[PDB]
Amino acid sequence: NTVNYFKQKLKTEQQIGMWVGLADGYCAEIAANVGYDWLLIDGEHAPNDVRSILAQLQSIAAYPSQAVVRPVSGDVPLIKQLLDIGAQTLLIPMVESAEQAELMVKATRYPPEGIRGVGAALARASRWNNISDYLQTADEQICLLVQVESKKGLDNLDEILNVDGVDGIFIGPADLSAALGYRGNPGHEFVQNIIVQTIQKIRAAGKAAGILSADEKLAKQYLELGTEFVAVGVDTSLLMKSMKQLLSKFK
Amino acid sequence: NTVNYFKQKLKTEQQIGMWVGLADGYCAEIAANVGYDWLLIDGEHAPNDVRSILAQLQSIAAYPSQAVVRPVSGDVPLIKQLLDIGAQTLLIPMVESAEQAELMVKATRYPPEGIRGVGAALARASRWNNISDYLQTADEQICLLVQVESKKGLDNLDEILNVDGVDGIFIGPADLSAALGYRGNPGHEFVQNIIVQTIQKIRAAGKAAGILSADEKLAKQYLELGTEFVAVGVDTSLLMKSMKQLLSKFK
Amino acid sequence: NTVNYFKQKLKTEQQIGMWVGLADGYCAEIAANVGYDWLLIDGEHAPNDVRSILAQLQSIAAYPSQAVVRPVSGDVPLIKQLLDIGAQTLLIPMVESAEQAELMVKATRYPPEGIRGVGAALARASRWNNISDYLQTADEQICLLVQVESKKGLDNLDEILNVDGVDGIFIGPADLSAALGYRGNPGHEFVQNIIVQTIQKIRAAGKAAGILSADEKLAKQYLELGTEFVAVGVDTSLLMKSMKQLLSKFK
Amino acid sequence: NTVNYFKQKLKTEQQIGMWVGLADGYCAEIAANVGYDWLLIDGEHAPNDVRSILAQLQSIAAYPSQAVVRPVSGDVPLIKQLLDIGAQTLLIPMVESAEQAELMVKATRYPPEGIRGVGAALARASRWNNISDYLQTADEQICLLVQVESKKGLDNLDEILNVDGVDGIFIGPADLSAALGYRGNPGHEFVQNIIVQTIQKIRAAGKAAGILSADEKLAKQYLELGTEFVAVGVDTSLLMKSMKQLLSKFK
Amino acid sequence: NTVNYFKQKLKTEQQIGMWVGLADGYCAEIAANVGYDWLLIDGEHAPNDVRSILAQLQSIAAYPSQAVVRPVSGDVPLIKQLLDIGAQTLLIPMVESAEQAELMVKATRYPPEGIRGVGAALARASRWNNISDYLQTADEQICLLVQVESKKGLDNLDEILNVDGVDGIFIGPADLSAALGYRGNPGHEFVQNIIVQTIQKIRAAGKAAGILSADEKLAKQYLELGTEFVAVGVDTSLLMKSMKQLLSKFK
Amino acid sequence: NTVNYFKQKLKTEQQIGMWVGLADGYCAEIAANVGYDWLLIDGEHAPNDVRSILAQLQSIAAYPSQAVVRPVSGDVPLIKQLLDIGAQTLLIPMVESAEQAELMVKATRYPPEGIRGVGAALARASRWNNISDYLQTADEQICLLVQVESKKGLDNLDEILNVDGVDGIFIGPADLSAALGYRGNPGHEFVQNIIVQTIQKIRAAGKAAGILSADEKLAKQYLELGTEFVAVGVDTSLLMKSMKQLLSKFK
Ligand SMILES: [Ca+2]
Ligand SMILES: [Ca+2]
Ligand SMILES: [Zn+2]
Ligand SMILES: [Zn+2]
Ligand SMILES: [Zn+2]
Ligand SMILES: [Zn+2]
Ligand SMILES: [Zn+2]
Ligand SMILES: [Zn+2]
Repeated sequence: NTVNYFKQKLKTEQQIGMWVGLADGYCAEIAANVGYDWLLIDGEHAPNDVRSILAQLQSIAAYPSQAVVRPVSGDVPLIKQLLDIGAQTLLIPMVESAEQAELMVKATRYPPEGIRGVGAALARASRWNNISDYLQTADEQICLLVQVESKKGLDNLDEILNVDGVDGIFIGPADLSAALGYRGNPGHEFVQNIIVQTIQKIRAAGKAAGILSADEKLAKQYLELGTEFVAVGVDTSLLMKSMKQLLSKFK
Repeated sequence: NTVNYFKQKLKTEQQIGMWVGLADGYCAEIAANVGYDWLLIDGEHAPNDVRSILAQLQSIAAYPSQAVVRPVSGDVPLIKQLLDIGAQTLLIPMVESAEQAELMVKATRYPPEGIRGVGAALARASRWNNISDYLQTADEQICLLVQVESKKGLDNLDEILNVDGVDGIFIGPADLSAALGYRGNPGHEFVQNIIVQTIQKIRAAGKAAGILSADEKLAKQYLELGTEFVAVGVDTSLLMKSMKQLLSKFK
Repeated sequence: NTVNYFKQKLKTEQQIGMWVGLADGYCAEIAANVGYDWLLIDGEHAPNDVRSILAQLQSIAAYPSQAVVRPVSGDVPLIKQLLDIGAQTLLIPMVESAEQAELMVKATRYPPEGIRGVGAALARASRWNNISDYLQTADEQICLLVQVESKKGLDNLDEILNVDGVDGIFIGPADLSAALGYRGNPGHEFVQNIIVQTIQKIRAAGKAAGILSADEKLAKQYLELGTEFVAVGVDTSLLMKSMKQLLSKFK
Repeated sequence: NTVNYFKQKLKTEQQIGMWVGLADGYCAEIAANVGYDWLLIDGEHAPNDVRSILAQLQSIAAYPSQAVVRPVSGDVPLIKQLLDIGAQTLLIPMVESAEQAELMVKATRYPPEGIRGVGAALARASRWNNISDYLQTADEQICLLVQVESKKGLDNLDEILNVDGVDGIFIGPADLSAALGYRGNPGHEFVQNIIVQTIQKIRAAGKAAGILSADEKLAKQYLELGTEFVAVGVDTSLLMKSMKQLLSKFK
Repeated sequence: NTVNYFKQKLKTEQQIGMWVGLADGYCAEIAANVGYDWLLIDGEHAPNDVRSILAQLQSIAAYPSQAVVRPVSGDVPLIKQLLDIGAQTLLIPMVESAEQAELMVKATRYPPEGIRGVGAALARASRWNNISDYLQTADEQICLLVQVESKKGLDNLDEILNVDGVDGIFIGPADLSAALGYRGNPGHEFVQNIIVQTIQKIRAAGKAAGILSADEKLAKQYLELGTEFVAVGVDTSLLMKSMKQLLSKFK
Repeated sequence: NTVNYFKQKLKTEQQIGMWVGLADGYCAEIAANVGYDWLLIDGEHAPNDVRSILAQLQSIAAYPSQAVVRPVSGDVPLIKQLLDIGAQTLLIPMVESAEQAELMVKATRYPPEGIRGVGAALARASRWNNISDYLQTADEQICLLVQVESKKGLDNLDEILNVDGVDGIFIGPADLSAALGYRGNPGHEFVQNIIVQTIQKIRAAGKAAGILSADEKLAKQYLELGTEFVAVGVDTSLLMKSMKQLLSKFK
């Protein structure tokens, strides 16, 4: 019902993901019909706000695909809002220290242990108190993933990996390749060797490892490493690419 | 500037089209970047209204691709609205007689010759009277296409083809195959032979012939017949198909 | 998955309904959490269009409650639109002859038997062709209800009740009491005696009978008569009434 | 509080009007702060639907300016929708016979006298039944204006003017000049003499005469003739003209 | 006309409030027709942004109910935006020090005394400079309420209560009970005794005390203590509860 | 095609600007038809969010007028969003140190030199990777303006003017006159003398100077000083003023 199946499957299987940046309920529903294990509603790099993410959670809710929401940043009030509209799995960009990851764990948990604002009567998260024990049980079905995607993030990796309540570390190859001076070129061996080592350290610390690659060969290679959550394409890239390919057959 | 290049090119070249049923400005802009000769904003089979079609005309306006709007039906007031938001080419579904096609010609022209409501001060069509002689020159850049896609439409084809101000007849293979008792199966020889004969009669009467086929082989065959406007795919079908194909490489 | 359970339950049980006139995907979701057998998305008397009805179908789709859509009128093109966004049950207002009810049956069925426009590729109804045999099986799961709520409707009742493909006749007590010279007073014995006789005639002809009443005693009495689909309240009335009642405890 | 002051002032004073075609609640509020006697929300020549018109009724409702809504056509179901969202004055375009004007009167009145669909519980018009006697009193505060703006309209002027419940006849100079073969040149003596005689006949039959002119000299001449409701400008034309004039001071 | 009646009544009477988290202009208008002294537009726990809050200010503005806006956090730029759209009373969540309360006072006042960004020409607050002296008089009609709802808030209660320009302290029972280790159980004696003492200290320092309770007995007890602004219910909770109660009469 | 002409013209000519605070794609299009060198889409003082700014970039993109976006504040994540939707010129309000101006430069540039988040695949800025070398060439076409409009801004003026990558300093006369104790009276000689000296210092340090004034005489005087970018009016002010002026001709 509101069991976080993406959260349970981190320990259980490898989950194939689709990036959703078309930023509307109608597009999110089309993606939701395909059968991806997870759909990333991108609040960071697509023109989304709280209301458009809600619309996309409502579309996707009818379908087995599990929703993961990336906020624009690790903003504690915005995390409060996204949890209340019922986003059960968050991906926080650009996480750079154990202290920042601990703030994000606290942002996802109610007082007295955390700092998640309490407003269950008003929340789709509680179905407006129609889930009777929401305030006692919400935490069990919240999944927190953080992105390592900067030099400082790699510099604090072991420390982030010992933070209790971080379920998964996701590697951002676009941000990380740029930070490493290989902007636009994550396929470089220098970047790939750091990514592979990063995945191994994530899985050796008992956390789930995730990544995005539209490159089919790199995606399969990440899956052979045991990477637990692999996004394998992007709705905007697939729409543009297929329309271009179709046109080139007639130019 | 507001020259209807789709209209001029009916006499000049074969125009490759993309069907736009994602029904928002953002999606219409992605399609507009590909380089299709024309984009069909579907008011009949996608969840569009006047305001969403406006948003999509505004997105597309920055790009060389020419916009064609299909209204839900040959409704004279709705044609008035779509012309005022600045749609220069309309495709009218389910046209079934010379009398209906003549009503549609009149719907696209100002009195005293036509019945297009006059409200140029308020219209994006006139850029709010920033096009000085709009009321004298609008008609020159309006293009009217009608669909033949029923038994009655085929029964009135010669009569529709002698109506002055019909620039083009578009064949709807989904509606026509269903009307012919081959619903879901336009690829049948019975349907194809009627389509090919219909195209030849359209071009022999000096009008532009158009059609949609997502089948690449049928599309190329329609282009070899000299069909002037051929839509060759559908944004919703390309997004769904590419996301499915991508997923099957990992299932 | 896309089985019309409301349609099946017409022969099987009494279905308790809630009127949805708050005209937004968020309000439709709240209503969908209660457990009503059916939700009437009101496109006649609430400020809805095709796009707002789509948002409310997507909200409701995640919940067992079955959606029924009332269009503003028996308009064939608008029926086409509502079917393509995936409304499986329609309630047509102000139906007044067998001829009009037969037009509505045809409006819900594909050619060659009906006049439903074919555009399955673009439709949420087909899940963008992800339901493989949609064009062959669509009609099995479409349910057509018609409203008798005028003197001319009652004058054509036996004729409407012999129209094959009318699944149900719903009585509109507001429109009907007004047509009978008892505007705002459907509780009058003159009106109630016609309502009861009408329900009996509907069930004697083997069709489902429906009605709305916010009066609990009248709703229970219609349920004791065997009325198959009974709406029992209206979201706007319940929001307003409960807010007034609460304020009167403090004035 | 829901007294139709525009309707009362038709017998009492000359009411100065502003055309609103910017088609959003924010623009309609700006216009509402100026102090016009009336504001014409234009559903015919501005990109409005029922929901955009509702938003503009809500903006305007805090201000003394009275709202008048022009629907796209004399469509009975659309009239029903506009009345239910709480539009108390309607301006019907392109009215051409006593029969059509009588249909419009009926479209604004409840059965048994009229054909206005009854659904007061759901309507902003009744404030969701918070106006207790709404169904008994609604018609007293409904004002029906019809546009005469075609040859056929002028050919049926005396017949339209004897139709009980037509409160006002509005002359459309753009449509009328077009219909008379002077498209874009309403200023012509041929057109002006017909407008003047038309106004005198409207007032001799004891109905309110209305018109729009953005020409100040023509507006004042129509006011000296006793024209009861004169729109004197258009928000889109004032926005465009003021921005152009400002720029020419710097080119 | 733009007099902040909520602000004046803080010294004068006890004001009864309704929480508005249905987050659209249509729902806010329904609530506005009931006669609550105030309406809390909830930007913290309902899916609102600046534009949705503007729509709800516009709906409510026609009605005597006074609007109060809760922003998501004490963010100075967001406060600037909410003031400019014309919100005259703000409820700042989670205020924890005299320093933070002083920052919020400054955020509501123009330089040189405050840090409210100046842009009156563009603002609904000034009615686009149609309120002539707006920049000189704005602060007289701005009301600042701060929430005490954490241990740190209670630890800084005396300091917050000596901050000039804090008009009211609102107690958040959900956040406060959570912070005290009684999450979801504000009814506990431990929590109630802290709330009662907190209210008495707020009123002894000559500020207005406020609270929300949906429990009628607790609401009336807070009113007997002299609490100046008591919210007594939540629109989402009333909608859900009334629809559930109605359904259980038929299960 | 995506050349920043506003940026090039900073070294080349004086650019006449219009302030856009009507906050919608339709109004932004009207303004885009006039021929202003630049249009300021105001995300600080008009009710805009990322999605409404996107709609207005898409409207404006078809016209030669160059778009400049003011965010609500110098927020690094919000700058990321506005750059990804394809805003090429940003005006940062209330910049007060070289440290803050350097943060803003970094916020507009990709790593490793800056901290702009990398997500080109999803961005209108890259046209969804249809601009092939976007990640290599993006910064060449990004223009950063900062506002000096506080005492601390003037106290850090020389330091801000030595920050490499600040293309322009814009003076905010409303915020600055208020900070100087002359709120609502920027026309005072004390204020004007600081504005003139500030412009001279900006141009002496080889940066572009900008300002807004709706006062024609002050705008011409700033143009005679060589001010590179001068906004000369505000859409809301021009809509309101022209509507009031028109009404005063009839009162
Ligand atoms: Ca709409
Ligand atoms: Ca928004
Ligand atoms: Zn990243
Ligand atoms: Zn068709
Ligand atoms: Zn009815
Ligand atoms: Zn007209
Ligand atoms: Zn709280
Ligand atoms: Zn400023």
